[PDB]
Amino acid sequence: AESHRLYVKGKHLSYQRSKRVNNPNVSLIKIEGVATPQDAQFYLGKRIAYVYRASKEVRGSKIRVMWGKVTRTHGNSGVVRATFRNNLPAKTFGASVRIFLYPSNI
Amino acid sequence: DSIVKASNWRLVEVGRVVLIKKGQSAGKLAAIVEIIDQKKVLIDGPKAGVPRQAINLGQVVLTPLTFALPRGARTATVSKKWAAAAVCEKWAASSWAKKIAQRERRAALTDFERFQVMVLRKQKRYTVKKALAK
Amino acid sequence: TKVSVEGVNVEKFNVEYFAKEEIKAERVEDQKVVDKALIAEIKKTPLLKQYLSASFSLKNGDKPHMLKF
Amino acid sequence: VEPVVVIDGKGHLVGRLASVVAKQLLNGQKIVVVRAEELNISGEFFRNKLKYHDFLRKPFHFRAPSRIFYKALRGMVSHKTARGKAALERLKVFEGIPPPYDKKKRVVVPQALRVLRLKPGRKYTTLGKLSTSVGWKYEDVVAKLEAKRKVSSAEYYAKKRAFTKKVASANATAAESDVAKQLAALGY
Amino acid sequence: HFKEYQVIGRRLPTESVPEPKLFRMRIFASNEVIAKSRYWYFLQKLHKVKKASGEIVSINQINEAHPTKVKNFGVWVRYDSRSGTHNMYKEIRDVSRVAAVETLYQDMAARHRARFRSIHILKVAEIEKTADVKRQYVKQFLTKDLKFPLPHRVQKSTKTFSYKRPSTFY
RNA sequence: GCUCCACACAGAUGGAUACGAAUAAGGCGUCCUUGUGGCGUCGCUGAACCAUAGCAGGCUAGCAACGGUGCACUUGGCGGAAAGGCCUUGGGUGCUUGCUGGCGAAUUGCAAUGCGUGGGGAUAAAUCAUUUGUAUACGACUUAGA
RNA sequence: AGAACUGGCGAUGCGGGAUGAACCGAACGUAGAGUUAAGGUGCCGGAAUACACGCUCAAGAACAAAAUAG
RNA sequence: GGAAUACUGCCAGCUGGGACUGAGGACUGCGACGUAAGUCAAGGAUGCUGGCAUAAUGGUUAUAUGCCGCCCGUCUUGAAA
Repeated sequence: AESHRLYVKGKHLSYQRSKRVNNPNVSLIKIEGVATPQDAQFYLGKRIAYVYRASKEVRGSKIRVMWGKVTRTHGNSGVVRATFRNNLPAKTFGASVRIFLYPSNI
Repeated sequence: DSIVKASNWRLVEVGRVVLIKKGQSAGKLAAIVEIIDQKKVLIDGPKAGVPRQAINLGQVVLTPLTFALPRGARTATVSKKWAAAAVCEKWAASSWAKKIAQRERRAALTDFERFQVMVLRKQKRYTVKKALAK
Repeated sequence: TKVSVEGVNVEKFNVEYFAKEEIKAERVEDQKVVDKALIAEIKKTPLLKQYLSASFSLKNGDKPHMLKF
Repeated sequence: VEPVVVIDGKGHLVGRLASVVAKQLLNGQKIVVVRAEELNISGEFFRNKLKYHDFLRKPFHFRAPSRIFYKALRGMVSHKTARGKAALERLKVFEGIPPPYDKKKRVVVPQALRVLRLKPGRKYTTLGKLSTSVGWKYEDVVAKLEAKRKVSSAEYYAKKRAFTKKVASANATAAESDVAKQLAALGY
Repeated sequence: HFKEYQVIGRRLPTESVPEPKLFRMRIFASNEVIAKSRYWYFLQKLHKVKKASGEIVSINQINEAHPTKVKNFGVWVRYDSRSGTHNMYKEIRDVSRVAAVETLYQDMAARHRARFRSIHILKVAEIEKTADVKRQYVKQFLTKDLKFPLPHRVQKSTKTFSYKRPSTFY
């Protein structure tokens, strides 16, 4: 097979925040091909992973992954809030994230 | 001789076939029955079961098809004219309706159906690439 | 898409069967028996063997919330 | 979705195009802008030459249309910050379509076109004219070598059209067959 | 949206004045509460009766008889402006009375910057015969076989990027 | 930089798929009335085209064509705006899922994304010493001697 | 000028208002989920370049005021 | 003449998807299922599975990232100063 992707690509925009106060515990994730809350409803509960290359060796690879979950929709343009065990470093604004299909409901 | 380009605009008129894009009756055909103002026009689509109600021109897109219809025609007369004019037959022949049907079929395609489509596309290409270059 | 699995005897398999306590010979025999019964039904329709041999993967523009699986 | 996006500035509003580009590349999307000289601003020549000298009479000022667009984009991004500085590194602005962007597809933004945004019968200004009036000295060369860009690219398009003619003929001759009907039945 | 409410009252009948005039008027409002409030305000303004000295006999919604027939309605508008008050008459072409009054209110808020508080709908009368309409912009839509185009459509594109360079044709 | 010795390491993972011009008009096919020509056809979005099946994609027996294509060769033109890229005549070697079959997957056990130094051999060049003065508060600048 | 009658603050965080003591909401144990106020939804900034009717080419977002529908 | 539909409200109607929460610690009580034995969603998470001793994980600090933070105490005063 040409493509081995089994996840929907997405972009990390920024944390939920006010004008002067931000909440790093809640991240906002944009899903490719999603522009309405109804479309984003299908992605609720799916595991979201962030993939980045590391400089130092790890327990059997060179890639480190931070896992998360989708919690609720955000805004009207299909934005969805995501939560992770470890919050993103805030340096991934505009980075690419992987939205897996499991757990499935189809 | 004199030259004038087509410039043919789809004019709003009684009996004009119109396809609704927004609202509960989205995707269904209708016919204009009367004109109220520059923005709102009365339509009827009894063939598709849409209720007779006023609709803004921004909520609907005019189709090139047209048929004769008296101004202010009621539901019965509108349905009679729609049946007589064979509006449904004309709509299916238009490439727009064919594209809509193709899009619906593609949306409804199953994964196994998608695999079959891929295999058939490969088979067709095997001959298409051989038809050319010689 | 659903195949007629009625012809496959699945009573032998249980939770304790998969207990992990070089592959056990009994497991290989059961797998062969299941495959022999299932292949006959799988081949009963076109492209089923090829379809199952193809690994599923996503493509650009694919919308899982729209794809009808 | 696209690793790099090339946007044709011609026919777009400076403000809307700048806002959309800022929002898009703030999310990490790489965007390239070409033919900035053809970018348009609402209103007739007066009130467009004005509002530029007003801030000019205050620093360094750039006359090139690309620099003007960058300044418009710069104010819509939180510059002086690492995120803002990093975001501005994903943007490229050039006059005309210098290579290798001339050999790649160029997209447009429907929600920023002058035609779809400006009401009919209203005057509009063009970036090239304003830049020339405020001291730009490269409009002549830009136009001259943009005209050459259309030259032989019309020929490339003609060759592509001829090739697609043969492709369509090959499809048609093979069409109506059993495989063709089977594909058409499944919406393909 | 709006609705038509018929409201009546007889200023709390008392001794020596049985069966009072039973004032009646067709109020337009989005709910029963607003209709009652406007009825009380109109009674206070135009009659020597107050809310504390009245009683709402009944309130029933009135729907247009033919919500499909296209009709023309003449309205005798009376409203308060920056200076005194000025009676106004206007003609609105609409399928139903509710839509006509809503459009009239929008026009008043647009061409006169007047709001629901200062606008009073004295009477709305249907007109059907031609040559009875007076306003030119209403006669504009009464010609036989009227046809006009819709040039320069602005159909919206969901995606931010388009490779088609869309045309405004219709 | 030529050579020896000694050490060392802001986010590809399908394809950025290329005429120009208008938006109160445009393309596509045909033909003659070669022109601001007649006809049919299309938009109402990219929801499109390529390719997409094989252990992170193997081994291997046949059929149908003389095609599609990866890699290294070779011929010709082309791209100066930041060309540095585009094809392309010819042959070489692999795959081909276009079609018909066989061999293996297991146990990871129910998911944990799954690249230059710091020391030597020769040497092209710079600064200082000297001198020069068309330079001069100190830097700097201006000349020449194997 | 002189007062004075009730009230906002005296010692008052927090959200919005480019900032502010006279504005609006709201007054305080440590955190999570959820719903809101004023205030906003082209970017800075989280959110509809939402929908519908008209207005204006120039700004537009108490003082130099008096001269497109009926 | 008759269907409906449009709208308000009711369902001690049914049926899913998403997020946080697992607090108490042998039985005393209010309730349902069932002729009974017994069971239960009835005054607070139960069971299974998966990784682990050159562990799994957690901790200290330098930088960095999105946002916020006028220099400390005293007195003037109704305030900032």
